[PDB]
Amino acid sequence: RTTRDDLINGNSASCADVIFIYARGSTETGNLGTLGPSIASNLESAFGKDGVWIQGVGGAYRATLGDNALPRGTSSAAIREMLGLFQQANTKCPDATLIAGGYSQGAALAAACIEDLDSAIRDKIAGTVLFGYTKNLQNRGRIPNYPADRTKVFCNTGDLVCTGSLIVAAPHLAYGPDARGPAPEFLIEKVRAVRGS
Repeated sequence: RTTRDDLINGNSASCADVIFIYARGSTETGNLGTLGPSIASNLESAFGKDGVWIQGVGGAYRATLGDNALPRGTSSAAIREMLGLFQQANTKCPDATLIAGGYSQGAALAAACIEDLDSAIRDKIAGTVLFGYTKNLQNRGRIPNYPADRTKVFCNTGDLVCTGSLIVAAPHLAYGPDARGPAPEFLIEKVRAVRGS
């Protein structure tokens, strides 16, 4: 439900084919928050429960609202936590296809982590979804060093964090429909594009 640690808990001898690493928004609970469980249930429908490991970014990422104001839109400690999960995926299951996502501060964290990642691991991420991307204007809707065709950004009209502000208005809390349909749809399509079907 809101905490999933399938990568940390998973047996290396029986790796899933797909590993999804997700970072929640500010002040959200567990390590998946409000949007992560909806994406996870739809990925499990597509690949089966033993076919995909769902991993939230927990540990040092405390999703503190004030850290939205730091240079990269999150803390250095949270970026190091997400790097450690990508490194664990790459070591535990080197043949797995990776996919990623994040909401709000978690979207800035996913973009900062992927920008810093070694290309050999970064290039294994077949698709990334970002909701309420707080660095949308500043990065011109892109994740630095990562292809546009593997990126999908969901930024609502009137969600001020997509236009360079850090004000939280009602459209920022309206990504539920996207997390239920188009965001898992994009991730499944990008995994099948490289894995076949």
